[PDB]
Amino acid sequence: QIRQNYSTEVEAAVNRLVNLYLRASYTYLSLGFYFDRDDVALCGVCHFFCELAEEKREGAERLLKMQNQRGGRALFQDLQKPSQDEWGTTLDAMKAAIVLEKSLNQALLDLHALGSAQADPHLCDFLESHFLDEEVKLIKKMGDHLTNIQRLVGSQAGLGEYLFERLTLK
Amino acid sequence: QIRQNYSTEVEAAVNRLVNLYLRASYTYLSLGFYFDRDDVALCGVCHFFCELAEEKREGAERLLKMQNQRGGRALFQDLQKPSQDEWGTTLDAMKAAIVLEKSLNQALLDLHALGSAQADPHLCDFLESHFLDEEVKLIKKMGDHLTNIQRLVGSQAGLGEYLFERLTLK
Amino acid sequence: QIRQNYSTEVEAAVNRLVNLYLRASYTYLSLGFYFDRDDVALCGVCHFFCELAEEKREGAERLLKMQNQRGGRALFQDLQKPSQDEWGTTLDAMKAAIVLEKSLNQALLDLHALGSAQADPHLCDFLESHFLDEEVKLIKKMGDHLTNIQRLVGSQAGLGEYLFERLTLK
Amino acid sequence: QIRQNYSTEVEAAVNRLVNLYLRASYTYLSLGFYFDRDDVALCGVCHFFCELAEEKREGAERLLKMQNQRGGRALFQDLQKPSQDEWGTTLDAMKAAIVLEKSLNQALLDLHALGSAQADPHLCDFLESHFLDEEVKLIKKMGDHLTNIQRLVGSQAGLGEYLFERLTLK
Amino acid sequence: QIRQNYSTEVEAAVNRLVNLYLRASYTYLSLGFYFDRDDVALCGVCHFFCELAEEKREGAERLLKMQNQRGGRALFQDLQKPSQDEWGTTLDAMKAAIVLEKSLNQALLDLHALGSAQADPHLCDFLESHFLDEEVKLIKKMGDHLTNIQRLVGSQAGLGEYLFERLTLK
Ligand SMILES: [Au+]
Ligand SMILES: [Au+]
Ligand SMILES: [Au+]
Ligand SMILES: [Au+]
Ligand SMILES: [Au+]
Ligand SMILES: [Au+]
Ligand SMILES: [Au+]
Ligand SMILES: [Au+]
Ligand SMILES: [Au+]
Ligand SMILES: [Au+]
Ligand SMILES: [Au+]
Ligand SMILES: [Au+]
Ligand SMILES: [Au+]
Ligand SMILES: [Au+]
Ligand SMILES: [Au+]
Ligand SMILES: [Au+]
Ligand SMILES: [Au+]
Ligand SMILES: [Au+]
Ligand SMILES: [Au+]
Ligand SMILES: [Au+]
Ligand SMILES: [Au+]
Ligand SMILES: [Au+]
Ligand SMILES: [Au+]
Ligand SMILES: [Au+]
Ligand SMILES: [Au+]
Ligand SMILES: [Au+]
Ligand SMILES: [Au+]
Ligand SMILES: [Au+]
Ligand SMILES: [Au+]
Ligand SMILES: [Au+]
Ligand SMILES: [Au+]
Ligand SMILES: [Au+]
Ligand SMILES: [Au+]
Ligand SMILES: [Au+]
Ligand SMILES: [Au+]
Ligand SMILES: [Au+]
Ligand SMILES: [Au+]
Ligand SMILES: [Au+]
Ligand SMILES: [Au+]
Ligand SMILES: [Au+]
Repeated sequence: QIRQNYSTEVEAAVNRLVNLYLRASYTYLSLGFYFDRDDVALCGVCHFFCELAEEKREGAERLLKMQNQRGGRALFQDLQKPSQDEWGTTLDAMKAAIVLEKSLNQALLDLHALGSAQADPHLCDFLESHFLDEEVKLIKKMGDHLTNIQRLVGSQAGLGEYLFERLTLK
Repeated sequence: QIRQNYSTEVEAAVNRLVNLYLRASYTYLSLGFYFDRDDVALCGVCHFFCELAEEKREGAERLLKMQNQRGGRALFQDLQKPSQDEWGTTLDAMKAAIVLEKSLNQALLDLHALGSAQADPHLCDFLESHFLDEEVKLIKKMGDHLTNIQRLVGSQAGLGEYLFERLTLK
Repeated sequence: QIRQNYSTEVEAAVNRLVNLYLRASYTYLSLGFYFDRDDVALCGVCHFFCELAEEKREGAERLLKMQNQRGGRALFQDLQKPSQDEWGTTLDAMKAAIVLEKSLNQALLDLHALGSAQADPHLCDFLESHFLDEEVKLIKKMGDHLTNIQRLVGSQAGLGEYLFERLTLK
Repeated sequence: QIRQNYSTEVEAAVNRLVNLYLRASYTYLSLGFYFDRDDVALCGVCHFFCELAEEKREGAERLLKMQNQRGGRALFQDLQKPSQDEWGTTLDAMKAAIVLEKSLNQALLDLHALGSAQADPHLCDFLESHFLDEEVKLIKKMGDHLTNIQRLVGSQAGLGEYLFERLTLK
Repeated sequence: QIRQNYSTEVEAAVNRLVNLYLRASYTYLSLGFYFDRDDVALCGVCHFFCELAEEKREGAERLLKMQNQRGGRALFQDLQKPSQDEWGTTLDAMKAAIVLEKSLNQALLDLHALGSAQADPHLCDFLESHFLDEEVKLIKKMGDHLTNIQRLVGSQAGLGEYLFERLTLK
């Protein structure tokens, strides 16, 4: 047995977080393909969400690797379908993405609180190194996007949405 | 004689398809030069249609090479003049181009049905390799274009049409 | 509209196949992490299943890209959890993997039958190019594995299982 | 004086941990040379333990450097002789090594608890960066080894022990 | 003593100018970080003001080096906080920046008048070489910016402000 100072509570929460990251990966996959539709056709938005799907999957994989390193047991649940089938405008889509990220971020913070209450400094080290700072960085980028997109709507939302995709998401 | 398993029906239809591809090449030549007019002056649109003229010509040449490989006889008809002399807006032009492509694509599908009814798997192999997938890809690109162009019209179509040429057709 | 010669039946079946490939990806993710457990510890098996997870995901993505190219609409369902939580021996795991692959392969064949009944030669071209041959190749590799693993059990299954991982899965 | 926010309790515990790491280095030195005996002759095991002796020494040196950076005073005690003179089988030896590592790891965790009770975030930063994650990684590797070694014993332990040294420890 | 032909009046004025350049550096630091806010999010504006903060600091350092070369004594005062906490639009910000620069430029001219009234040609050489021409160049660039920004407001200031940041400040 390698397991040491690793509570069943953290073990479970790590499995839930894996599910959350995979689910987020799935939502980004759906977002990306929506923006590749011929009647939506915003290549740069598709690319942004494609790349985020990959980052969320990698996040899940790192959590799983850590679960195994600590002697926990990975348990997988169903991955729920994304919350929408069609995602509206780039604005709507980025708002949905920032909500998703804040929910992941909250999950990360809830796991840190569980970790320090269980006195598990390896878990706290792991989250800090690979998750907390990356999530903060991403949420700041999405907020920046949302601000630019919002500035671009009003009289001519079609024009704004094109320009954003062409000149920011490039 | 090399001819084997090659019906006179397919032979004829291959000649008609050559005519269609050459005609499409001609239409794209007209489209390209219209957008090079000093009073139209959309370089990127001209370039898009120039390149499509070349692809349609190459398509015809591949069909002809295949006609000869199978022991058929190439027969050439008049190439009808393009359906318009002036092509309106970039939007009008891309709509005309997508109609043209759907008609070529239908011709390709009608030739596949003729081919499997005649049990001619070499013909079916040929269309799949060089035509069906390329045409699908092209029609998806035109649909994407049309969606972006449409999004760019409304209050200021002049501005939209410039931006599309400068930032998508680059 | 780009949609041409693309039935709602094929559209639906393509969405189901995407689900199947993603589900298979998920199962391989579970398989890979099981073999990374400290009490299982077969690095080469983990690596084999990790790489298969990636190939199944790519398969799904190619199907989705094709759905969009044809003017269909991607619809995502829940991804069911893998069929086991623990996967037994390398033998048990490879048997489960070959069952999974035969089920994907059958789905591919059922989609080909639907495609020729609907006279959709672009779909048939797509499956042949990217799916049918790859799946056949993979199933042959798994059968080869299963044969070697089986040959290695009997008196000393522990020893056999180590050697296979070290000298075949390397 | 540079000393700031550095308790005498942490200072002492850091000195004890240095002793523990040096002692572990010494035990690995003994382990390595045992496996170099002509009547034991397992080169790859010797190499594994040689390299671990070096890592434990480096760990001690990093702790000492940190003791000085914080204005503590390094105090050295006797280094106790390793717990055995002969180490049995590769299995016995790896079990002893994992026990040693769990004891170091516990010492690291006890030092983290002392550090957060003393509100010494520099100490906590130091342990996380250079010790906690490395120790977790090492214990997972040893557990993996132990699992493979165990799988290889039974009918023919001699054969298993050779193969492990030749094909894993390479 | 190295001091030669260097009045106490110039010495004092050089110290005041150092203060002015540092203060300007500080204002540009504030400007840059305002435009990095998630609710402002104009990367190119931030970059423009960041680079100006650096140039003003370098200007101060060159003045200080010259103070020492002439045998004067550097005396530092408080650096007053920038004149605003929030800087409005890119237009407002560039207007504030041009006002700041005209005030620095006037200070440079007042120091030249003091220098020729004191018959201090080394001081006059120094200002000409490193300050007067650079400041003129910068003020011309800001005026050019202001003209482009102004041209871009009216019906759609959001759109104009985005485009300027994306296509001029790049
Ligand atoms: Au995408
Ligand atoms: Au994309
Ligand atoms: Au994608
Ligand atoms: Au924590
Ligand atoms: Au913690
Ligand atoms: Au974003
Ligand atoms: Au975004
Ligand atoms: Au971005
Ligand atoms: Au042209
Ligand atoms: Au052209
Ligand atoms: Au041309
Ligand atoms: Au056919
Ligand atoms: Au056929
Ligand atoms: Au097009
Ligand atoms: Au187009
Ligand atoms: Au294009
Ligand atoms: Au794996
Ligand atoms: Au692996
Ligand atoms: Au993996
Ligand atoms: Au088929
Ligand atoms: Au078919
Ligand atoms: Au296999
Ligand atoms: Au296998
Ligand atoms: Au293999
Ligand atoms: Au050794
Ligand atoms: Au050795
Ligand atoms: Au050694
Ligand atoms: Au700590
Ligand atoms: Au602490
Ligand atoms: Au080990
Ligand atoms: Au070992
Ligand atoms: Au090893
Ligand atoms: Au900045
Ligand atoms: Au910046
Ligand atoms: Au900055
Ligand atoms: Au002067
Ligand atoms: Au002068
Ligand atoms: Au400026
Ligand atoms: Au400016
Ligand atoms: Au500029």
